[PDB]
Amino acid sequence: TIKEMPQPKTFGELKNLPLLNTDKPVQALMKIADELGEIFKFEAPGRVTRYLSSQRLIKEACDESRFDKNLSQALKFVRDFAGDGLFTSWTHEKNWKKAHNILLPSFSQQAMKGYHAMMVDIAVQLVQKWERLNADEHIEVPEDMTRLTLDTIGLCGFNYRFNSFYRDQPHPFITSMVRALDEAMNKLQRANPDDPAYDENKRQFQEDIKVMNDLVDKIIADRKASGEQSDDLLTHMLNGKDPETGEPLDDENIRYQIITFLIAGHETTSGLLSFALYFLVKNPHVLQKAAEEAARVLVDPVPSYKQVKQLKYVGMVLNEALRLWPTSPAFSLYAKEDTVLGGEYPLEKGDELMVLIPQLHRDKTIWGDDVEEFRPERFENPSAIPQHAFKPFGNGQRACIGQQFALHEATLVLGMMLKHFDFEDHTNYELDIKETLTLKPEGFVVKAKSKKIPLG
Ligand code: HEM
Repeated sequence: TIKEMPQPKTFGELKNLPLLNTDKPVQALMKIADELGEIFKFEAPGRVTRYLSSQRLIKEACDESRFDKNLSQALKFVRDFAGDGLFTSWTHEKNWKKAHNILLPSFSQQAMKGYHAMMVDIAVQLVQKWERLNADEHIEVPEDMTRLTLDTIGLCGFNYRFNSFYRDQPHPFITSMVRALDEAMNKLQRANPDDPAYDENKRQFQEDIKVMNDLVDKIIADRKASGEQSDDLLTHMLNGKDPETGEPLDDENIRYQIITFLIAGHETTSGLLSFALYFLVKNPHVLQKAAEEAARVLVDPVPSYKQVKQLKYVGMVLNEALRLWPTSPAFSLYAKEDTVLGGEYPLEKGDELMVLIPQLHRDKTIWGDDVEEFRPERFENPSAIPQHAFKPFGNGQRACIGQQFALHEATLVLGMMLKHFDFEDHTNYELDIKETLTLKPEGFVVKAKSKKIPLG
Protein backbone atom coordinates (compact mmCIF):
# COMPACT_ATOMS: atom_id res chain seq x y z
CA THR A 1 0.00 0.00 0.00
CA ILE A 2 2.36 2.71 -1.31
CA LYS A 3 2.09 6.01 0.57
CA GLU A 4 3.14 9.31 -1.03
CA MET A 5 5.56 11.25 1.13
CA PRO A 6 5.37 14.84 2.45
CA GLN A 7 7.57 17.64 1.14
CA PRO A 8 8.01 21.20 2.44
CA LYS A 9 7.51 24.35 0.37
CA THR A 10 9.22 24.51 -3.03
CA PHE A 11 10.47 27.57 -4.92
CA GLY A 12 10.15 26.86 -8.62
CA GLU A 13 13.54 25.82 -9.99
CA LEU A 14 15.15 26.31 -6.58
CA LYS A 15 12.99 23.51 -5.16
CA ASN A 16 13.48 23.36 -1.37
CA LEU A 17 17.03 24.79 -1.25
CA PRO A 18 15.86 28.25 -0.10
CA LEU A 19 14.56 26.66 3.11
CA LEU A 20 18.12 25.85 4.17
CA ASN A 21 19.30 29.34 3.30
CA THR A 22 19.56 30.08 7.02
CA ASP A 23 22.29 30.00 9.68
CA LYS A 24 20.59 27.08 11.49
CA PRO A 25 19.54 24.55 8.83
CA VAL A 26 19.34 21.49 11.08
CA GLN A 27 17.08 23.22 13.57
CA ALA A 28 14.97 24.33 10.56
CA LEU A 29 14.82 20.72 9.38
CA MET A 30 13.76 19.64 12.86
CA LYS A 31 10.79 22.01 12.66
CA ILE A 32 9.85 20.67 9.23
CA ALA A 33 10.07 17.19 10.75
CA ASP A 34 7.75 18.22 13.57
CA GLU A 35 5.32 19.47 10.91
CA LEU A 36 5.53 16.66 8.34
CA GLY A 37 6.38 13.60 10.38
CA GLU A 38 8.77 10.69 10.23
CA ILE A 39 9.76 11.15 6.57
CA PHE A 40 9.84 13.94 4.05
CA LYS A 41 11.32 14.59 0.66
CA PHE A 42 13.78 17.38 0.18
CA GLU A 43 14.94 18.63 -3.21
CA ALA A 44 17.65 21.02 -4.35
CA PRO A 45 18.87 21.69 -7.88
CA GLY A 46 20.02 18.34 -9.26
CA ARG A 47 19.49 16.62 -5.89
CA VAL A 48 16.91 14.76 -3.84
CA THR A 49 17.02 13.13 -0.42
CA ARG A 50 14.57 11.94 2.18
CA TYR A 51 14.88 12.94 5.82
CA LEU A 52 14.03 10.23 8.36
CA SER A 53 13.10 10.98 11.98
CA SER A 54 11.45 7.90 13.42
CA GLN A 55 13.15 4.92 14.99
CA ARG A 56 10.86 2.64 12.99
CA LEU A 57 12.24 3.85 9.65
CA ILE A 58 15.77 4.58 10.81
CA LYS A 59 16.17 1.02 12.04
CA GLU A 60 15.56 -0.13 8.43
CA ALA A 61 17.94 2.49 7.09
CA CYS A 62 20.63 1.05 9.39
CA ASP A 63 20.41 -2.38 7.78
CA GLU A 64 23.80 -2.56 6.07
CA SER A 65 22.67 -5.26 3.64
CA ARG A 66 20.25 -2.62 2.26
CA PHE A 67 21.91 0.79 2.74
CA ASP A 68 25.49 2.05 2.87
CA LYS A 69 27.09 5.36 3.78
CA ASN A 70 26.66 8.15 1.27
CA LEU A 71 29.09 11.03 0.82
CA SER A 72 26.86 14.06 1.22
CA GLN A 73 27.78 17.29 -0.55
CA ALA A 74 29.31 18.51 2.71
CA LEU A 75 31.60 15.45 2.86
CA LYS A 76 32.52 15.88 -0.81
CA PHE A 77 33.67 19.45 -0.09
CA VAL A 78 35.56 18.36 3.03
CA ARG A 79 37.31 15.70 0.93
CA ASP A 80 39.23 18.51 -0.75
CA PHE A 81 41.48 18.47 2.34
CA ALA A 82 40.48 15.21 4.15
CA GLY A 83 41.09 13.15 0.99
CA ASP A 84 40.51 9.42 1.15
CA GLY A 85 40.77 9.42 4.93
CA LEU A 86 38.19 7.29 6.73
CA PHE A 87 35.48 9.92 7.06
CA THR A 88 35.29 11.01 3.46
CA SER A 89 35.81 7.74 1.62
CA TRP A 90 33.26 5.44 0.00
CA THR A 91 33.00 2.04 1.73
CA HIS A 92 34.10 0.39 -1.51
CA GLU A 93 37.30 2.40 -1.93
CA LYS A 94 40.31 0.20 -1.27
CA ASN A 95 41.78 2.69 1.19
CA TRP A 96 38.65 2.73 3.36
CA LYS A 97 38.76 -0.96 4.27
CA LYS A 98 42.56 -0.92 4.49
CA ALA A 99 42.68 1.99 6.93
CA HIS A 100 39.67 0.67 8.82
CA ASN A 101 41.33 -2.72 9.36
CA ILE A 102 44.61 -1.15 10.47
CA LEU A 103 43.15 1.50 12.75
CA LEU A 104 40.26 -0.32 14.43
CA PRO A 105 42.41 -1.92 17.15
CA SER A 106 44.11 1.44 17.90
CA PHE A 107 40.66 2.92 18.69
CA SER A 108 39.26 0.21 20.97
CA GLN A 109 38.33 0.86 24.57
CA GLN A 110 41.45 -1.14 25.48
CA ALA A 111 43.65 1.15 23.39
CA MET A 112 42.44 4.12 25.43
CA LYS A 113 44.70 2.90 28.22
CA GLY A 114 47.60 3.94 25.99
CA TYR A 115 46.30 7.45 25.21
CA HIS A 116 45.17 8.20 28.77
CA ALA A 117 48.40 9.90 29.94
CA MET A 118 48.34 12.28 26.96
CA MET A 119 44.66 13.05 27.53
CA VAL A 120 45.43 13.81 31.20
CA ASP A 121 48.30 16.13 30.17
CA ILE A 122 45.92 18.41 28.26
CA ALA A 123 43.07 18.03 30.77
CA VAL A 124 45.38 19.19 33.58
CA GLN A 125 46.26 22.21 31.42
CA LEU A 126 42.57 23.11 31.12
CA VAL A 127 41.94 22.73 34.84
CA GLN A 128 45.06 24.74 35.72
CA LYS A 129 43.93 27.53 33.37
CA TRP A 130 40.60 27.80 35.23
CA GLU A 131 42.28 27.52 38.67
CA ARG A 132 44.39 30.53 37.65
CA LEU A 133 41.59 32.88 36.68
CA ASN A 134 41.07 35.88 38.95
CA ALA A 135 37.75 36.64 40.65
CA ASP A 136 36.38 39.01 38.01
CA GLU A 137 36.95 36.62 35.14
CA HIS A 138 34.74 34.04 33.46
CA ILE A 139 35.12 31.08 31.12
CA GLU A 140 34.26 30.90 27.40
CA VAL A 141 33.17 27.26 27.38
CA PRO A 142 33.15 26.09 23.76
CA GLU A 143 36.34 28.08 23.10
CA ASP A 144 38.20 26.35 25.93
CA MET A 145 36.69 22.92 25.11
CA THR A 146 37.93 23.33 21.54
CA ARG A 147 41.47 24.25 22.68
CA LEU A 148 41.36 21.06 24.79
CA THR A 149 40.09 18.70 22.09
CA LEU A 150 42.35 20.03 19.36
CA ASP A 151 45.41 19.75 21.57
CA THR A 152 44.40 16.28 22.79
CA ILE A 153 43.92 14.97 19.26
CA GLY A 154 47.21 16.55 18.16
CA LEU A 155 49.10 14.95 21.05
CA CYS A 156 47.47 11.49 20.83
CA GLY A 157 47.27 11.67 17.06
CA PHE A 158 50.83 12.57 16.20
CA ASN A 159 52.65 13.70 19.36
CA TYR A 160 52.50 17.34 18.30
CA ARG A 161 51.74 20.20 20.66
CA PHE A 162 49.52 22.96 19.29
CA ASN A 163 49.94 24.63 22.76
CA SER A 164 46.51 26.22 22.47
CA PHE A 165 46.48 27.25 26.12
CA TYR A 166 49.57 29.44 25.56
CA ARG A 167 47.86 31.53 22.84
CA ASP A 168 45.19 34.07 22.01
CA GLN A 169 45.60 33.37 18.30
CA PRO A 170 45.69 29.64 17.49
CA HIS A 171 48.66 27.79 16.02
CA PRO A 172 48.70 28.44 12.20
CA PHE A 173 47.60 24.85 11.41
CA ILE A 174 44.46 25.31 13.49
CA THR A 175 43.64 28.65 11.91
CA SER A 176 44.05 27.10 8.45
CA MET A 177 42.05 24.01 9.34
CA VAL A 178 39.18 26.00 10.87
CA ARG A 179 39.16 28.37 7.89
CA ALA A 180 39.23 25.46 5.42
CA LEU A 181 36.27 23.80 7.17
CA ASP A 182 34.35 27.04 7.19
CA GLU A 183 34.95 27.52 3.45
CA ALA A 184 33.78 23.97 2.75
CA MET A 185 30.62 24.58 4.75
CA ASN A 186 30.04 27.97 3.08
CA LYS A 187 30.08 26.42 -0.41
CA LEU A 188 26.90 24.55 0.49
CA GLN A 189 24.95 27.80 0.30
CA ARG A 190 26.60 29.77 -2.53
CA ALA A 191 24.74 29.53 -5.86
CA ASN A 192 27.33 31.15 -8.12
CA PRO A 193 30.69 29.82 -6.85
CA ASP A 194 32.47 30.87 -10.04
CA ASP A 195 31.52 34.48 -9.47
CA PRO A 196 34.93 36.24 -9.38
CA ALA A 197 33.79 37.55 -5.99
CA TYR A 198 35.03 34.17 -4.70
CA ASP A 199 38.51 34.20 -6.20
CA GLU A 200 39.93 35.26 -2.82
CA ASN A 201 38.11 32.40 -1.06
CA LYS A 202 39.60 29.90 -3.51
CA ARG A 203 43.10 31.28 -3.12
CA GLN A 204 42.88 31.24 0.67
CA PHE A 205 41.39 27.72 0.58
CA GLN A 206 44.36 26.41 -1.42
CA GLU A 207 46.77 28.18 0.92
CA ASP A 208 45.10 26.60 3.97
CA ILE A 209 45.20 23.14 2.43
CA LYS A 210 48.93 23.67 1.86
CA VAL A 211 49.52 24.80 5.46
CA MET A 212 47.81 21.63 6.70
CA ASN A 213 49.60 19.26 4.33
CA ASP A 214 52.98 20.86 4.88
CA LEU A 215 52.84 20.51 8.68
CA VAL A 216 51.51 16.99 8.69
CA ASP A 217 53.77 15.79 5.89
CA LYS A 218 56.74 17.25 7.80
CA ILE A 219 55.86 15.46 11.04
CA ILE A 220 55.39 12.13 9.24
CA ALA A 221 58.79 12.61 7.52
CA ASP A 222 60.51 13.63 10.80
CA ARG A 223 59.07 10.54 12.52
CA LYS A 224 60.19 8.12 9.81
CA ALA A 225 63.69 9.64 9.89
CA SER A 226 64.11 9.41 13.67
CA GLY A 227 62.57 5.98 14.05
CA GLU A 228 61.08 7.21 17.33
CA GLN A 229 58.20 5.12 18.70
CA SER A 230 55.45 6.87 20.69
CA ASP A 231 52.01 6.10 22.11
CA ASP A 232 50.31 7.97 19.26
CA LEU A 233 48.20 6.96 16.29
CA LEU A 234 51.00 7.94 13.88
CA THR A 235 53.27 5.20 15.28
CA HIS A 236 50.44 2.70 14.88
CA MET A 237 49.96 3.82 11.27
CA LEU A 238 53.64 3.71 10.38
CA ASN A 239 53.91 0.17 11.77
CA GLY A 240 50.54 -1.23 10.78
CA LYS A 241 49.79 -3.69 8.00
CA ASP A 242 46.34 -4.46 6.64
CA PRO A 243 45.65 -8.08 7.64
CA GLU A 244 43.84 -8.76 4.36
CA THR A 245 46.62 -7.71 2.00
CA GLY A 246 49.67 -7.19 4.12
CA GLU A 247 49.93 -3.63 2.81
CA PRO A 248 50.67 -0.61 5.05
CA LEU A 249 49.04 2.81 4.59
CA ASP A 250 51.19 5.04 2.39
CA ASP A 251 52.39 8.46 3.62
CA GLU A 252 49.78 10.48 1.80
CA ASN A 253 46.95 8.45 3.25
CA ILE A 254 48.46 8.68 6.75
CA ARG A 255 48.44 12.46 6.34
CA TYR A 256 44.76 12.39 5.37
CA GLN A 257 43.92 10.21 8.41
CA ILE A 258 45.64 12.72 10.75
CA ILE A 259 43.80 15.63 9.23
CA THR A 260 40.61 13.52 9.44
CA PHE A 261 40.97 12.80 13.16
CA LEU A 262 41.29 16.53 13.83
CA ILE A 263 38.38 17.43 11.52
CA ALA A 264 36.03 14.67 12.72
CA GLY A 265 36.80 14.86 16.37
CA HIS A 266 37.64 18.35 17.51
CA GLU A 267 34.25 20.11 17.28
CA THR A 268 31.97 17.15 17.88
CA THR A 269 33.80 16.37 21.15
CA SER A 270 34.14 19.96 22.33
CA GLY A 271 30.46 20.53 21.50
CA LEU A 272 29.54 17.50 23.61
CA LEU A 273 31.53 18.81 26.57
CA SER A 274 29.94 22.24 26.12
CA PHE A 275 26.38 20.93 25.91
CA ALA A 276 26.98 18.66 28.90
CA LEU A 277 28.22 21.55 31.09
CA TYR A 278 25.26 23.63 29.80
CA PHE A 279 22.74 20.98 30.90
CA LEU A 280 24.50 20.53 34.22
CA VAL A 281 24.38 24.23 35.18
CA LYS A 282 20.76 24.36 34.06
CA ASN A 283 19.90 21.34 36.26
CA PRO A 284 21.66 21.77 39.64
CA HIS A 285 20.35 18.53 41.12
CA VAL A 286 21.94 16.57 38.27
CA LEU A 287 25.20 18.57 38.57
CA GLN A 288 25.20 17.82 42.30
CA LYS A 289 24.78 14.07 41.69
CA ALA A 290 27.55 14.11 39.06
CA ALA A 291 29.86 16.14 41.36
CA GLU A 292 29.27 13.68 44.22
CA GLU A 293 30.34 10.78 42.00
CA ALA A 294 33.45 12.64 40.76
CA ALA A 295 34.49 13.43 44.35
CA ARG A 296 33.99 9.82 45.43
CA VAL A 297 35.77 8.26 42.46
CA LEU A 298 38.64 10.63 41.63
CA VAL A 299 40.56 10.20 44.87
CA ASP A 300 44.02 10.77 43.40
CA PRO A 301 45.81 13.96 42.29
CA VAL A 302 45.56 12.70 38.71
CA PRO A 303 42.78 10.46 37.34
CA SER A 304 43.71 6.93 36.33
CA TYR A 305 42.25 5.10 33.32
CA LYS A 306 40.34 2.80 35.68
CA GLN A 307 38.85 5.69 37.64
CA VAL A 308 37.46 7.27 34.49
CA LYS A 309 35.69 3.98 33.79
CA GLN A 310 33.97 4.19 37.21
CA LEU A 311 32.41 7.60 36.47
CA LYS A 312 29.15 5.94 35.48
CA TYR A 313 26.82 8.84 36.10
CA VAL A 314 29.18 11.27 34.28
CA GLY A 315 28.90 8.82 31.34
CA MET A 316 25.08 8.95 31.60
CA VAL A 317 25.23 12.78 31.63
CA LEU A 318 27.26 12.73 28.41
CA ASN A 319 24.89 10.27 26.73
CA GLU A 320 21.88 12.42 27.65
CA ALA A 321 23.61 15.52 26.23
CA LEU A 322 24.19 13.46 23.05
CA ARG A 323 20.54 12.45 23.02
CA LEU A 324 19.32 16.04 23.01
CA TRP A 325 21.99 17.63 20.86
CA PRO A 326 24.09 15.02 18.99
CA THR A 327 26.92 17.17 17.74
CA SER A 328 27.26 15.59 14.24
CA PRO A 329 23.49 15.80 13.71
CA ALA A 330 22.86 14.01 10.48
CA PHE A 331 24.35 11.28 8.31
CA SER A 332 23.59 10.22 4.77
CA LEU A 333 22.89 6.79 3.29
CA TYR A 334 22.08 5.42 -0.17
CA ALA A 335 20.04 2.40 -1.18
CA LYS A 336 22.33 -0.43 -2.37
CA GLU A 337 19.55 -1.93 -4.50
CA ASP A 338 15.89 -1.18 -5.21
CA THR A 339 13.97 -1.70 -1.96
CA VAL A 340 10.84 -0.63 -0.12
CA LEU A 341 11.25 1.31 3.08
CA GLY A 342 8.75 0.74 5.88
CA GLY A 343 6.43 -1.16 3.58
CA GLU A 344 5.22 2.06 1.95
CA TYR A 345 8.10 3.91 0.34
CA PRO A 346 9.72 2.34 -2.70
CA LEU A 347 13.32 3.36 -3.27
CA GLU A 348 15.61 2.82 -6.24
CA LYS A 349 19.27 1.84 -6.20
CA GLY A 350 21.29 4.93 -5.32
CA ASP A 351 18.41 6.87 -3.70
CA GLU A 352 19.52 8.91 -0.69
CA LEU A 353 18.30 9.04 2.88
CA MET A 354 19.30 11.44 5.65
CA VAL A 355 19.05 10.32 9.29
CA LEU A 356 18.05 13.36 11.37
CA ILE A 357 19.54 12.35 14.67
CA PRO A 358 18.10 15.06 16.99
CA GLN A 359 14.61 14.04 15.81
CA LEU A 360 15.26 10.33 16.16
CA HIS A 361 16.33 11.03 19.74
CA ARG A 362 12.97 12.80 20.35
CA ASP A 363 10.87 9.81 19.17
CA LYS A 364 8.18 9.72 21.84
CA THR A 365 7.27 6.10 21.09
CA ILE A 366 10.78 5.23 22.27
CA TRP A 367 11.63 7.76 24.98
CA GLY A 368 8.27 8.72 26.43
CA ASP A 369 6.55 12.08 26.15
CA ASP A 370 9.09 14.09 28.19
CA VAL A 371 11.70 14.00 25.42
CA GLU A 372 12.80 17.60 25.92
CA GLU A 373 13.80 17.05 29.54
CA PHE A 374 17.42 16.42 30.56
CA ARG A 375 17.36 13.18 32.56
CA PRO A 376 20.62 11.15 32.59
CA GLU A 377 18.81 8.33 34.38
CA ARG A 378 17.31 7.31 31.00
CA PHE A 379 20.68 5.60 30.47
CA GLU A 380 20.72 3.77 33.78
CA ASN A 381 20.36 0.46 31.94
CA PRO A 382 21.73 0.68 28.36
CA SER A 383 20.30 -2.76 27.51
CA ALA A 384 16.75 -1.38 27.61
CA ILE A 385 17.43 1.07 24.77
CA PRO A 386 16.09 -0.40 21.49
CA GLN A 387 18.50 -1.12 18.66
CA HIS A 388 19.01 1.95 16.48
CA ALA A 389 17.13 4.25 18.86
CA PHE A 390 20.29 6.13 20.01
CA LYS A 391 22.77 6.92 17.24
CA PRO A 392 25.01 9.91 17.99
CA PHE A 393 27.97 8.01 16.55
CA GLY A 394 26.43 6.83 13.33
CA ASN A 395 25.88 3.32 12.15
CA GLY A 396 27.55 -0.02 11.60
CA GLN A 397 30.95 -0.36 9.99
CA ARG A 398 30.80 3.32 9.07
CA ALA A 399 30.09 4.37 12.67
CA CYS A 400 32.47 6.73 14.46
CA ILE A 401 35.81 5.02 14.88
CA GLY A 402 36.65 7.59 17.56
CA GLN A 403 33.67 6.87 19.83
CA GLN A 404 35.71 5.33 22.68
CA PHE A 405 38.33 8.08 22.40
CA ALA A 406 35.69 10.85 22.48
CA LEU A 407 33.85 9.38 25.43
CA HIS A 408 37.02 8.66 27.39
CA GLU A 409 38.21 12.23 26.78
CA ALA A 410 34.84 13.74 27.70
CA THR A 411 34.33 11.63 30.78
CA LEU A 412 37.84 12.34 32.05
CA VAL A 413 37.52 16.09 31.54
CA LEU A 414 33.99 16.49 32.83
CA GLY A 415 34.91 14.37 35.87
CA MET A 416 37.94 16.59 36.62
CA MET A 417 35.86 19.77 36.14
CA LEU A 418 33.23 18.48 38.59
CA LYS A 419 35.85 17.47 41.13
CA HIS A 420 37.65 20.77 41.00
CA PHE A 421 35.07 23.52 40.67
CA ASP A 422 31.60 24.72 41.56
CA PHE A 423 29.96 26.39 38.54
CA GLU A 424 27.79 29.46 38.12
CA ASP A 425 25.57 30.30 35.12
CA HIS A 426 26.28 33.97 35.88
CA THR A 427 24.54 35.39 32.79
CA ASN A 428 21.53 33.03 32.88
CA TYR A 429 22.68 31.99 29.43
CA GLU A 430 20.04 31.52 26.76
CA LEU A 431 20.86 28.53 24.55
CA ASP A 432 21.84 29.61 21.03
CA ILE A 433 22.93 26.68 18.90
CA LYS A 434 25.46 27.56 16.23
CA GLU A 435 25.64 25.25 13.24
CA THR A 436 28.68 24.45 11.09
CA LEU A 437 29.61 20.86 10.22
CA THR A 438 28.60 20.41 13.87
CA LEU A 439 26.52 21.87 16.71
CA LYS A 440 27.62 23.91 19.72
CA PRO A 441 26.16 26.31 22.34
CA GLU A 442 27.48 29.62 21.00
CA GLY A 443 28.48 32.19 23.62
CA PHE A 444 28.00 29.82 26.52
CA VAL A 445 29.94 31.25 29.47
CA VAL A 446 30.21 30.38 33.17
CA LYS A 447 32.21 31.28 36.26
CA ALA A 448 34.06 28.50 38.09
CA LYS A 449 34.94 28.78 41.78
CA SER A 450 37.75 26.45 42.79
CA LYS A 451 37.20 23.85 45.48
CA LYS A 452 40.98 24.21 46.02
CA ILE A 453 41.78 20.54 45.58
CA PRO A 454 45.39 19.68 44.59
CA LEU A 455 45.91 18.54 41.03
CA GLY A 456 49.08 16.42 40.76
C1 HEM B 1 31.24 13.01 20.78
C2 HEM B 1 32.22 13.30 19.64
C3 HEM B 1 31.93 12.66 18.29
C4 HEM B 1 30.75 12.46 17.62
C5 HEM B 1 29.33 12.82 18.00
C6 HEM B 1 31.10 11.77 16.38
C7 HEM B 1 30.17 11.38 15.43
C8 HEM B 1 30.45 10.68 14.25
C9 HEM B 1 29.44 10.28 13.30
C10 HEM B 1 27.96 10.58 13.41
C11 HEM B 1 30.10 9.59 12.31
C12 HEM B 1 29.48 8.95 11.06
C13 HEM B 1 29.44 9.94 9.87
C14 HEM B 1 28.75 9.55 8.68
O1 HEM B 1 27.99 8.51 8.72
O2 HEM B 1 28.89 10.18 7.60
C15 HEM B 1 31.51 9.63 12.66
C16 HEM B 1 32.55 9.10 11.89
C17 HEM B 1 33.90 9.19 12.19
N1 HEM B 1 34.44 9.76 13.33
FE1 HEM B 1 33.45 10.56 14.88
N2 HEM B 1 32.46 11.55 16.30
C18 HEM B 1 32.99 12.11 17.46
C19 HEM B 1 34.34 12.12 17.78
C20 HEM B 1 35.38 11.61 17.00
C21 HEM B 1 36.77 11.65 17.36
C22 HEM B 1 37.29 12.22 18.67
C23 HEM B 1 37.46 11.07 16.32
C24 HEM B 1 38.97 10.83 16.14
C25 HEM B 1 39.75 10.39 17.42
C26 HEM B 1 36.47 10.69 15.34
C27 HEM B 1 36.74 10.08 14.12
C28 HEM B 1 35.80 9.65 13.18
C29 HEM B 1 36.14 8.99 11.93
C30 HEM B 1 37.56 8.72 11.49
C31 HEM B 1 34.98 8.68 11.35
C32 HEM B 1 34.75 7.92 10.07
C33 HEM B 1 34.79 6.33 10.35
C34 HEM B 1 34.63 5.55 9.14
O3 HEM B 1 33.72 5.79 8.33
O4 HEM B 1 35.41 4.57 8.90
N3 HEM B 1 35.20 10.98 15.77
N4 HEM B 1 31.71 10.28 13.86
